[PDB]
Amino acid sequence: DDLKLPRQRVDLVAPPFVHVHEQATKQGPKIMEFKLVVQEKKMVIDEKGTTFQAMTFNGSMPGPLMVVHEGDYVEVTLVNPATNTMPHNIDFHSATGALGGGALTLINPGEQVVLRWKATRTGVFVYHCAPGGPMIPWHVVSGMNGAVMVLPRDGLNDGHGHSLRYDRIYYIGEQDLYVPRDEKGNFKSYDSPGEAYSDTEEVMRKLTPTHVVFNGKAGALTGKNALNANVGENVLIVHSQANRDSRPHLIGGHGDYVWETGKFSNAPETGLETWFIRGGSAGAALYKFLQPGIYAYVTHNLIEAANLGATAHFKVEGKWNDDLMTQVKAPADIPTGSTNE
Amino acid sequence: DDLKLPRQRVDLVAPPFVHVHEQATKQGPKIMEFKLVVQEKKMVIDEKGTTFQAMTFNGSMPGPLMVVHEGDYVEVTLVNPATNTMPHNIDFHSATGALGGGALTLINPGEQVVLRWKATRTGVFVYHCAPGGPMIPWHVVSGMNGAVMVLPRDGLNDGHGHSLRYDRIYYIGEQDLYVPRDEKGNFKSYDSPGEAYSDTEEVMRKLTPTHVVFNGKAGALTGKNALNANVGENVLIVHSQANRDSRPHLIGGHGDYVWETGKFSNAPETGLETWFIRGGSAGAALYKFLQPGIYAYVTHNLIEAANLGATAHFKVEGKWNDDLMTQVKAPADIPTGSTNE
Amino acid sequence: DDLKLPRQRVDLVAPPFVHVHEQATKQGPKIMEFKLVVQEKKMVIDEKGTTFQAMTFNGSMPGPLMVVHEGDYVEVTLVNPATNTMPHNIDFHSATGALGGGALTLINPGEQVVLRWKATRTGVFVYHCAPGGPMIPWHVVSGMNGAVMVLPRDGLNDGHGHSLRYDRIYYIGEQDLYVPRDEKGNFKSYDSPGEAYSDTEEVMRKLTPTHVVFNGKAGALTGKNALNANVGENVLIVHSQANRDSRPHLIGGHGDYVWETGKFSNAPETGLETWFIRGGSAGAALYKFLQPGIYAYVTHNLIEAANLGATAHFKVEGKWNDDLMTQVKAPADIPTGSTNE
Ligand SMILES: [Cu+2]
Ligand SMILES: [Cu+2]
Ligand SMILES: [Cu+2]
Ligand SMILES: [Cu+2]
Ligand SMILES: [Cu+2]
Ligand SMILES: [Cu+2]
Repeated sequence: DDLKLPRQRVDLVAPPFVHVHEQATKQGPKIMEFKLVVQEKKMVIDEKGTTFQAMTFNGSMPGPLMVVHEGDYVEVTLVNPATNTMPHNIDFHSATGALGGGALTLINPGEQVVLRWKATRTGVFVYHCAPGGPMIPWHVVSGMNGAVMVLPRDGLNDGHGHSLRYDRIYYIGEQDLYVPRDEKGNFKSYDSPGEAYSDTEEVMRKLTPTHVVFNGKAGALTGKNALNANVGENVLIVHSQANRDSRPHLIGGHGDYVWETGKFSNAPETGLETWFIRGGSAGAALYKFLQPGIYAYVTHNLIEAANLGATAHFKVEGKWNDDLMTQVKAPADIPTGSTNE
Repeated sequence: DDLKLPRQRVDLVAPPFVHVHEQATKQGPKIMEFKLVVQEKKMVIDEKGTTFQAMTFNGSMPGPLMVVHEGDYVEVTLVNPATNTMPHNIDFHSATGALGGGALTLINPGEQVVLRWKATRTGVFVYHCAPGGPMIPWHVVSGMNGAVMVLPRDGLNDGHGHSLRYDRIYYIGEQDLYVPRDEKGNFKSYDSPGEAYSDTEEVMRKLTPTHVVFNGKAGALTGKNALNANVGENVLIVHSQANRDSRPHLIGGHGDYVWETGKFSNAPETGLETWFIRGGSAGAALYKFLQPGIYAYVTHNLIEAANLGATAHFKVEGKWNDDLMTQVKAPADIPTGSTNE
Repeated sequence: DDLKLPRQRVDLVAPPFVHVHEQATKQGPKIMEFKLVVQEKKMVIDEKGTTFQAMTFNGSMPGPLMVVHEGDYVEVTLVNPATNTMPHNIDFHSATGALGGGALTLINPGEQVVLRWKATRTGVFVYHCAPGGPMIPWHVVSGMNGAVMVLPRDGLNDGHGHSLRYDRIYYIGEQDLYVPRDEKGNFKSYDSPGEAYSDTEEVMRKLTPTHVVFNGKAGALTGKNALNANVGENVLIVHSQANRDSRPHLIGGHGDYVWETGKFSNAPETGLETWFIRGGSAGAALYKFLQPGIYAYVTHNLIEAANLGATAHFKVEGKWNDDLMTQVKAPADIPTGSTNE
């Protein structure tokens, strides 16, 4: 029975940015058309230049953020070009049936498939490859995961009948990576994903990542690729982790409104220091910036954040508020008449 | 001062099934009588036939689910037959006092004990053995844990004054196991739990399980022992983990109503993708099936799920709903006029 | 523009105790003055006498609990005596701007600094050292973390317009430690923190602690240093973990009211068995004791609790309530006419 709704093609953009969309809409349901192209390729994952045999949707880790509204249909063309070596598919945690779509989307290199799913559940959700068996974790931890956001048609709210609107949105995809090492402790390089598999599975089995990164590599969102904001902006930070828990924290800020389980039918929590993304989910936090400067956005296992790759920066422009915080006295020598025992 | 209430003897059944019970009841408080028999025995825990020196309540991992109502008294006869080698006891996280009952239930082989506890707290709760000291984790991770559900007398509700009723209930007990390996990496076999202890404690200390299983073994709830349901049924899935965190996910479904901390005085969250069972607790999720077919129920550390044992299946009978999801175009060769870069 | 409020100097006390404070207050905003003195020193961390090159605020692990009210200003003098070897600073997760204060408080040995932050966010919050880069996790897991509580001016409430008042408060700081071992498996000793660093970082990278302790060492809060309470007392248990998740559980009790994300603008959950402290946060639980005796307070990874150090005790005085729990029959030989198969 043909579905007779307007169609809208969406052009995806690379994370941490997000394709243009409306928060609140008075448009009715549409068939929102997306295309995802699998790309297997070697990628650089840390500041020392370590390479890795990655598998991606659309060439990025994470895959791009898709944004639709409650009641939309999402029609995804998944493409597996013949330059790839492996079968792939896609499972939407936002979707109902057929293992999230995985059981309807298995494609060999040289094939494509078209899946439609109704966006009946609001929130942010993981999508990921899941070919079957041990290939499920391996494809996911090789990079084949992203997220989709299903907004209410009226946009976000605080769970107490007040509208919330963001000025800016970023998508932070966190990736646990399992890179083999040689006898001397150095990371091993491989010429294909298949050649990396046996050694990689051994590291995966011990459940300790070698790298934990945002946007696919250590330092991806620091330096010149810091995330911009301004004092007074309400920023939505979507965070996903398809395989492993995370505990996001904005250093020098808070989560004003946080959906840590990521589902907008639930009221957000207020004023959090650190929140929790259960592996296999996306969550989201709003924050209104009150102070200029550098903020570091981390998982608050600080070992993961500083030593395994999992730090991003915000650079925030505006005027410093000395009422909220001030340096009363700059560093100075301890007074000779001081005690301090 | 004798407690003068009606007595009701309950016959426990092996997980993942649950003894017969009422959801809502107009019966008053009763003394609900249960018997648990400790059994130490070698068990098979994975598809390659690895054996393990297990310690169980009632012969199963997990121990059986007990179901009572708020205000009932629970009178448990714990039996430690003389064929066992170790002292045992029981701690109910549902109970108040004496380390959950552990300090009143320590029995040598050849002894039994009778504990009564008042069911003053609603929810699903872990029970486990806890003899003292290092024996506490060892007995628990050897299999000596289960759960108890304390229903409100009016049954479940959504926290907004609406009754929730399940058509079916399953109890998923998740077990982290620590099996020693020899120099060549093969799992070691032992002739008794005591002989396994020193090598097992060394694996336990590194906090990385070798196996993570549902119902006591990899593949326990797949194949012919898949969990049955039908389209339209509201299914309650109780999940426990006595020692280690888990992140349950129903692949192709959702948690319609989830008590991830497991306590029915709290409103459930709605529409979750993945939830979180903190080690040392039970949680519960309701889901109304909307689509037929195979569903995989996992912890969403997919390495744990696919490679360490932690996958169950549901087989759901009914009619496919092409409005919720459809394969618009089956796999086909990528059109020659396609781009895709 | 000078801040013209009354000043109040607070004398900090060593955990698990808490400096004197008011729950509800009709005092207006004050400038609450605290001093923290960094101390680098070797400390004993387990029952076998293992030593560790620790770095502390005020000589303790955790650092002391600070208590203020919403709207207060907190003026902290941080002192780094010249006997220390390292630069240090402080990041308050309660504060807004400048990386929580870290970017305004970096002091060399021989220096002090004065930071003021406005207590605009209610809850319990972590504070920790964070000098930069890999020094951030290393200073934190070396012991440089504590917590601050920002009470509402009206004190705590249940989120449903009812006042909650504690009779007693304890602060449980949980510390993950990473102690190197030699070839034979024995813990290594070092003459300075700098000398320990390279070997310690290698252990940190594998993300598995060697020790998980409350109040700085295994057994700190057992034996003669058990935590006292009485039947009928409402006890607030503040729990922090600056780097790694925890799952607190009071064995033989419950969490009557739990703020597991730790922020008093959110209603607490009721009747929990086990709660979850996300690494990089503090949470809090109220419990009214109903039974006398020993209670064990653990993280409910029981391996961590029994074998890595993470057990505390409460010793509770009062009268046993046989309605809540009773030993119906003491241990006895299994009756000869029993079955039990
Ligand atoms: Cu794939
Ligand atoms: Cu999934
Ligand atoms: Cu036992
Ligand atoms: Cu327990
Ligand atoms: Cu420091
Ligand atoms: Cu921090």
